[PDB]
Amino acid sequence: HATYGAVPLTHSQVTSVYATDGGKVDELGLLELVEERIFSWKLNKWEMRIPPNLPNDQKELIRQEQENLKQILSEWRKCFGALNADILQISSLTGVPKDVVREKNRTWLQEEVAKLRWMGEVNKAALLRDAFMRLEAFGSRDFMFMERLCCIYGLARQGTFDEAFTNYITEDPVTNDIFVDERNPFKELVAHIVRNYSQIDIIYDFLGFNYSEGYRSSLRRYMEYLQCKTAENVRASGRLVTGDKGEHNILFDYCVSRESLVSGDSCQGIIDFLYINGNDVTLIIIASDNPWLRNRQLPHRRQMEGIARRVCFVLGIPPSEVRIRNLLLPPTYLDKGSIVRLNDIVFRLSNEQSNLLIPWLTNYNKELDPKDVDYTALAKTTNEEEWLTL
Amino acid sequence: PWWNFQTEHRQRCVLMYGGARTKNTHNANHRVFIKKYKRNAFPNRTRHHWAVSMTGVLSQRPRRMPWPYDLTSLIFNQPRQGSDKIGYVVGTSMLKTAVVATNHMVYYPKFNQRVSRTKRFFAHDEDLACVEGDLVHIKQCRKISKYKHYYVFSILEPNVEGRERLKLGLKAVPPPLFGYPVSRRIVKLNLTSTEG
Amino acid sequence: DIDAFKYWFGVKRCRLSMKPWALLAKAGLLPPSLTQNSKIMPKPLFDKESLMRYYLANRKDEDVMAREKYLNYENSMVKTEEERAAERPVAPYL
Amino acid sequence: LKAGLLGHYQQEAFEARKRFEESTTYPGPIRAATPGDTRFYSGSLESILHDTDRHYWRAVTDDPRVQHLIPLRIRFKIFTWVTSGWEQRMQVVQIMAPKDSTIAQVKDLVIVENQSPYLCVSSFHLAIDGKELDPQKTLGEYGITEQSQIDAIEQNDHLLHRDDERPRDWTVDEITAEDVKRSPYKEMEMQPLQNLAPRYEARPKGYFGRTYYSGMK
Amino acid sequence: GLNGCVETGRSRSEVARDLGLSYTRPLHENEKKQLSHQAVYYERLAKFKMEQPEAARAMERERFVRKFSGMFVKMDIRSGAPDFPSTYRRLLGTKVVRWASKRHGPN
Amino acid sequence: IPQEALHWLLRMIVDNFNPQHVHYIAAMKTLQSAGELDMARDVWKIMERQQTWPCTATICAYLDVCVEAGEKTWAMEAWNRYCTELKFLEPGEVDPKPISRVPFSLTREELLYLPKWKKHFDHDPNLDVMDLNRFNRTREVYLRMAQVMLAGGERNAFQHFFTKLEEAMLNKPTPVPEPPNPHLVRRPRWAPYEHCKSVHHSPWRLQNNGRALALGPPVTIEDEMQSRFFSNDQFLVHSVKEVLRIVLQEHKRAHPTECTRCKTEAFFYKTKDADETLKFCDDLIERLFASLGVRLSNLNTSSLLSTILEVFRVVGKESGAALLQRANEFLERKASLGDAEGSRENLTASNYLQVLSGFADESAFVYNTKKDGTCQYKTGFDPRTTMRHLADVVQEIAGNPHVTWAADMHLQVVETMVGCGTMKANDYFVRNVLRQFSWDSRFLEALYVEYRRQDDVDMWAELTKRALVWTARYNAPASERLRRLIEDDYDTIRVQTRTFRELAVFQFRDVEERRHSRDVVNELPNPWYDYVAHALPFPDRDAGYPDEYGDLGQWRAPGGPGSPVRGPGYYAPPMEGEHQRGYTAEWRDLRNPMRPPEFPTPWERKYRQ
Amino acid sequence: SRRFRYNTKFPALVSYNKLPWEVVNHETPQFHMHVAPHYEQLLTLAASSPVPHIIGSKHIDVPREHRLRLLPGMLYLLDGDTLPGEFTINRVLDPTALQYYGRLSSQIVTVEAVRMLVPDDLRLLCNCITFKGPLHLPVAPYASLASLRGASQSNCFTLYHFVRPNRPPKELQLEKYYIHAPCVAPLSEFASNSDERGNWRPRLQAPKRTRRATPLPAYRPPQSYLMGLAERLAVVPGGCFGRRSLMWGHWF
RNA sequence: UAAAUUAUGGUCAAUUGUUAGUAUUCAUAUUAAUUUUUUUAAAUGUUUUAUCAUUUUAUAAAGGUUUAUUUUUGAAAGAUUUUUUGUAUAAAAUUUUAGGAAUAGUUAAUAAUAAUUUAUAAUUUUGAUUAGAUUGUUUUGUUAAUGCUAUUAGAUGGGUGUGGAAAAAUAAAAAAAA
Ligand SMILES: [Mg+2]
Ligand SMILES: [Mg+2]
Ligand SMILES: [Mg+2]
Ligand SMILES: [Mg+2]
Repeated sequence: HATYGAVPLTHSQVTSVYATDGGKVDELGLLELVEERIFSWKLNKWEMRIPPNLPNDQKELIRQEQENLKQILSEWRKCFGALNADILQISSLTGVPKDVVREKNRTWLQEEVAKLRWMGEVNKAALLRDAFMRLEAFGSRDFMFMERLCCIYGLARQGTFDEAFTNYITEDPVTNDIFVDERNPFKELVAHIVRNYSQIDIIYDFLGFNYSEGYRSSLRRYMEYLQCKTAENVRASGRLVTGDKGEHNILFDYCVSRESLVSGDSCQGIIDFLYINGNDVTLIIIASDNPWLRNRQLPHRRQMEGIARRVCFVLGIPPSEVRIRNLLLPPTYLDKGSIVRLNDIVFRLSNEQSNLLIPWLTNYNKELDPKDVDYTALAKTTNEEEWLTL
Repeated sequence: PWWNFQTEHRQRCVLMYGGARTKNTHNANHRVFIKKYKRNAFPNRTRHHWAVSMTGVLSQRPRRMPWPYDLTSLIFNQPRQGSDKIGYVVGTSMLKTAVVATNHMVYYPKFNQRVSRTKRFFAHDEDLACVEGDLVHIKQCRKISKYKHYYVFSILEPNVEGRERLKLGLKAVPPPLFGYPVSRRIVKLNLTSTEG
Repeated sequence: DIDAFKYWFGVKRCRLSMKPWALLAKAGLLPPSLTQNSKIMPKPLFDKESLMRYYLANRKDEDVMAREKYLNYENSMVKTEEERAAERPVAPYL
Repeated sequence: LKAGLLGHYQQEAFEARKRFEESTTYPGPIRAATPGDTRFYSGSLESILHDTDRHYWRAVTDDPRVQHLIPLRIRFKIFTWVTSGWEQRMQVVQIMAPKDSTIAQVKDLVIVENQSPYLCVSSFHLAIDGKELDPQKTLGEYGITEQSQIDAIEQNDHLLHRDDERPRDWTVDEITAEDVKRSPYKEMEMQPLQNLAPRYEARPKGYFGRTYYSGMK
Repeated sequence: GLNGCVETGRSRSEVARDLGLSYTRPLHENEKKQLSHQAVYYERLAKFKMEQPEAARAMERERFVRKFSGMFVKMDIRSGAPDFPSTYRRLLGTKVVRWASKRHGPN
Repeated sequence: IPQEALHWLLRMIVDNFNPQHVHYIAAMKTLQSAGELDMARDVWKIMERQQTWPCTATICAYLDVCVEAGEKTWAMEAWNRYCTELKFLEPGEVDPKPISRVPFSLTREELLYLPKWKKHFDHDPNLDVMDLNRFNRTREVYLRMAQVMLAGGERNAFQHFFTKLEEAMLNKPTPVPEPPNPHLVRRPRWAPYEHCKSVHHSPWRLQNNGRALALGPPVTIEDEMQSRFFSNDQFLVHSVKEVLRIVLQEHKRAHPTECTRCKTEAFFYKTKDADETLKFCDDLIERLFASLGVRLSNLNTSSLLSTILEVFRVVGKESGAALLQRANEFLERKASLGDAEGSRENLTASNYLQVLSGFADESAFVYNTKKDGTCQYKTGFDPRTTMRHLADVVQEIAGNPHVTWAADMHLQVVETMVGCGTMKANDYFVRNVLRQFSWDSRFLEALYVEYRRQDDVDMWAELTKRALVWTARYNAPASERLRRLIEDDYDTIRVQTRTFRELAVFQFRDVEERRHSRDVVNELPNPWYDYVAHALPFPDRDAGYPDEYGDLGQWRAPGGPGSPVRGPGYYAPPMEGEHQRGYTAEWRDLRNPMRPPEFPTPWERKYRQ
Repeated sequence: SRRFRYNTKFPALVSYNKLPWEVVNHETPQFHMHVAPHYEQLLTLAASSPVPHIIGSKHIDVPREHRLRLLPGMLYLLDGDTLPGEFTINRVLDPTALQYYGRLSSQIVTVEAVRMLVPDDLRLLCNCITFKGPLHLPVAPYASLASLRGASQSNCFTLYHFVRPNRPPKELQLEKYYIHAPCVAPLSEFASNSDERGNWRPRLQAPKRTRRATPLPAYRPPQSYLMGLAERLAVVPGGCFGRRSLMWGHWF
């Protein structure tokens, strides 16, 4: 639980703590076991998990993050229970063993529904059809594998849950004897995650789990990783990363728009990142939670023209072939569509080679929040415009 | 049938005392007033009695009743009525004592309106922190003196002007030039020389 | 009232008059009152030797009497072995 | 005060709190101070017999009440009558002496906590390995721990007058129970109380009988 | 130190005392005299009692005699009422003439 | 009755209070002291259903209940719920955890912008768990878990827990004990009235006084600190003693007929599990001795010696002389391990009580052996040898001035003398126990066996009557067993032990009960006589009232005290916020014909139709 | 204010010392009535257990300044009837006062003299009880009284008890000596160091009975007027001891 | 200043007597009450005791109270005992007069029970104090009515300091120790 020594950890501290010499385990089975242990908990086990000796704002941020983790884990528990109930119902209705239902297909479903309808069980046939149709969506073992790994990574990062998965008094199902198993699967799974997924923190921040410092640092790390993988001669100096001449590959961390923007003032145009690739300039701006500040945040056409002219002046790129454009990113997360657009526009990478470079990209399936329609409309009308020339 | 609260009250009356007071009190009885003093020489300096007077506290027409629904009920969850109050400090003349004027609501069913009446309380401040003009929250407590049973729980809004005047050496609030009359007769000024 | 009567009679231990006692004797809550006596038979006469002889003839077991008075005075909702076994957890203890 | 402005005042208070949190933030955690006692309690005045300087409920244990103690043992040379004659034996008395206590304080604790008219009847002094301990020195200077064997050497001619008036249950809270000869550490339980009697509510509130109706709350 | 503790009921003065703060408005000369003359009067009384034994003894004996002979020494409801003239205002005039007014404070 | 503690806890919950951990601990301890293990489990269930996370003290109390009940599943569930996080103290950490939660308070802005349910503070026990678990009493939790596993027979789990506890106690620093809390009982200062009766107020007997005791104690009590005040090595010794005590309790539970003094011949001889039990206990003792080197010489082991003697007296059928020899060997081994010369310790009151109990067990017998005479003793019993051993050990105890005698020790001596048939137990009782002790009826229970052996029935009767007069005088009411023993010889002695009133009541009650049982017409249940229907202050279903609105011609609304009317029925002056919300939508409205006043969520969706 | 600091419940009360009826005067026999049972209990304890500082070589010597402060409560025994100086002697010849020492004289040790010593300032009384003859009770070799020549066994030993003149009886009350030690006289027969071990025979079975108890003489009801039902009158079974509910031996 | 878009290719109504509840007679009142030809019935000796004594027997004196008066408690209940057993009193709102003004054994603080002191004190025109009237908090009458008009909740400093608690010297339907 919460202790005086307990403190939140960073990614480096997590890697330092959860370490394994070697070996390969069944990550899917380990994840299922850990999630079953989490679901076995009562609501009281989430109470004393915030370290006391911290400032109030930091404690509030930690509380919000832990509440988000609890909500997501409860939603996944409900989804898992519904999946298991559907599988059990299909098995009972059809007579097949409980393991082959996942491998059965639509033709088998048609045959079984026809058999039930012929036997006169129209109600059971309809229930079977509905159960199979809704089971096709959530029947995969790794339905939300990435998000579940991010949840477990966040639990590890909290630093108050690593000891909550051991010292359990358990009965051996074979010999019917009581013992206390000291094997902790949570540590093994977190060690496997940190050993295999090198960008697990980046995925965690992109999914929106990071409530303290947003995701801008992870975005910068992702962008500089792509830039170095492309250039192969990338040189970094503080908040500016530049390639070795040739084709222009420049990443500039101008400032953080959240602190740069000041309410009640009039100043239009504050960019977060500036990316120069070839003769193109892209202004990557992270939106704010305040809908009245986005209009200030987006720079004007005159500002874009002036920035392009300054790029021509400094880098010597001829004014004839110079394009500039904006790129608005969601405020608290980074969805799959936004990431794909970022890869396509900024780094000029097609989907196939982007997935070749990044394994976790194809399984990243985060979508935009349906509630925020102001941001969605602004992002559409900002990303559907053509490049500003000269 | 749904029985009104009058039925329950009558039930309680019948339980406590055998039966209920249903005797048809003769409300039509002719009440009379026989004068005993002169036409204008009634023995009182404030009010003069010349007819039958109303009796009772809650039987006065027009009716006045308490109105619990006000700012205090909107803000605080009172364990008992009038346990917590909010007011302004209106005097610190007494040592370790702060006088607070609070507001409550009186309801007039005949006119269907409510009014804010003012009451003064002797709140207690130990360390002498209250300054006149402070918006304070006060709570009931034990008996402290002959008329002190409230204490300043918290100071919501300190009077910066009063504190700065005290630091400068002046009174927290300058005394009003008007006030109470010493008599019915008009108090005339005396701008006369010693000879006159 | 039955619940209130039992509360005042057992917990608070209130007194009792004779007319209410007779009425409750009719109601079956209480046995017939002390004053509900007929003239058909006079009061019994007690003899110590006869009483002792009857007690010796019919003396109950110590444990049996203790259990009877425990059930009458202390809790009468005593769980059996089956109830205790059903209460005991058998599932994986979490 | 006018109640129509409550919503506006709530909005302004929310804005002020948000500005405070955004700008001032929180410059590090502050150590929690143990709360004191409040003079202002509700109800009628209480008698001076029950004034224990605590008029609120607090389940936790405050820092001032916490004390650091060491389980010391003091051994006395006693004599028992075996079938032949008198034989030497050792009698050990257990005390809880604070870490910052002097030898004189340890001796006083032994005298208080002997609870037997055979050990501390006469005057005595504490020593270790024959070397007498300075009564003006503390346990830290001597390095005394629970393993340290402290012997007591008595003088028969001098008798130890009972000059102890401090109660053995005395502490900072000053909540001392008189006529209690059990040490504060020896007995610790929620023992049932037989002097009083349980009391049930006899005066009803609102409902008296017949139909409940509203209940008159 | 401007807020009371709702859990324990402590006032803002108690909270400031526990936190070691100080919320005392600039005192005027009369207030300073009020806070300062208590010790002076106590020292004067102690000095008088230690310097004039017979006079102090006579005064204390007379005070105790009048206290013991007072008609209302018993602490019943009437003696325990905080405001006798206001609460038992029916007695004023007809029976008791000590108080000419039934109201002295804001109650 | 013991049920009242649970009743008061339930009443506390019903009256809208949050039962604190001290309340739960007191309820469980009272129910355990009354033997209501099921009711203690019910108290724990109540605590869980209140969504209260127990503190470590509550955990320890519940585990004490579990080990007393012998049920391991309850303790295992409790461990899996609220005990998988408890850890021992490490040398590089602060011993007393500082207070974390600042007391609840509201600032100026919060008092206005927060809702009333956020601004409300009732003493929720879940907010104080962190500051109640700041003293780290986890070693007691581990000891309780080891005890419950030993009781349940899970040897591997018990070994795991005991090894963890031992490795903690031998290598980790002692936690700071929690100080006693004097704010739990409202006890008046001093004594308001100084009147106090003398110890010789009654000219017929000496009696105790509230100031000082003069009748001597009836039970031997070990003078030792609490577990929280014990040191790590001292707590290890205490844990060994507690494990042995649990072993003895389980043995008694398994063989109840083999432990009572005078029931049958099965008591005299060993059971079939005695060798294994003694081997386990001796192995544990040797493990403790090996683990603790010369440090053991500075630890109070009187409790350990007493429990070892009790185990080797009950589980193993050893003699009093053997028990005394074992205690002396234990003390001399302790002295030799401590390398002391001529400074051994003495047996304490509890150790001597165990030795005397062993002698009484040797001298025990079966009363009449269900044959109306010829009481059966143990095969191979030597009254001369046993009585000589008892005499010399009693003389040794008396010569030792630091052992304070008690009623239980004197009862053991009297029982041994009766069993040996010395015809002097009556003299010993009348000289040592009668005048200066608060003896109970067990003394006369045994002294009746000796009285039966008098040559003349007249002497037997006179002794019995004098014993009864002693009970009447020294406030030691005759026990039911003693009265029945005297009753069984009524044909010979013609001595009465039942009062005229009791016999008169009993005859009528027995005749009526027999007649009622034989009668079949009145065997039907009577609802008026069998149960109480409803005992809560409020009805269990909504009958419609209250109205919370006025009606035509009712000017007084709200009614204030004792009136549920909250506002005028039809029109009111303007209201603000929640008052307006309640007056327009939320308040009850009986006269509404479409729907009754709705139930709170979620009890409204299920009665939609 | 000062009036509302506390309520008037449980006011400060005058101590029993000032009240005359509360305190006990030494001249009255009640003083000896209070102190005799303590003396006999102390002697019984000392005849079976070694009390550390109950027997001294000579009277306790303290400076006259501290004499009044320290002496009250002191109690010790000496050999011979030597009395401390600066003490006016008053022998107790009153039978009403002497009757309370009857049990002590008969059962413990024959009481020879009772004296009260009043100091010069009349603020520190001494009670001297001189006993003649050996102890009636058996004396253990380890007992404190074994040291005295005239106790274990001229043949006179004195007990001195210092108190204050006018005090409530609790000041006289002595409870530190109410320690109960067993008497091993009935058990000395079977001890190993006693040559009577092979004499007694264990009677392990009750003898067979051929006759019942002798019938009591025929009950004769009383003749004089009785006061009434003692059980209803809350009188103990004989006005002496017992319980009212368990009535016995009262005219019936 | 959007300009008359065109298979008009579905018309055939309503009522079946069923309901979300203050409804108004300008008065002569099938409204209430007092008033005319004279309405009756129950009483007064509590008991017990250890005998010139002790034990058990507690608000209807009615007065003239509008910032007012509110309280069972150490007795009893009551249980095989502490060791008395045992937190009763205090607050908020509502408070009369045709010809309206000052009030006072006073307010707070206090190392001060039983105030030799300190203060720029307290009450009040938002209606005080004195004087008059009147037993305070849905109970009566009447009306379409949040209007008007009634009402013994029978309540308190010098008579004994007893008693757990004064209310203790008319009564008031009451069972008080077999
Ligand atoms: Mg008047
Ligand atoms: Mg009022
Ligand atoms: Mg009583
Ligand atoms: Mg007025």
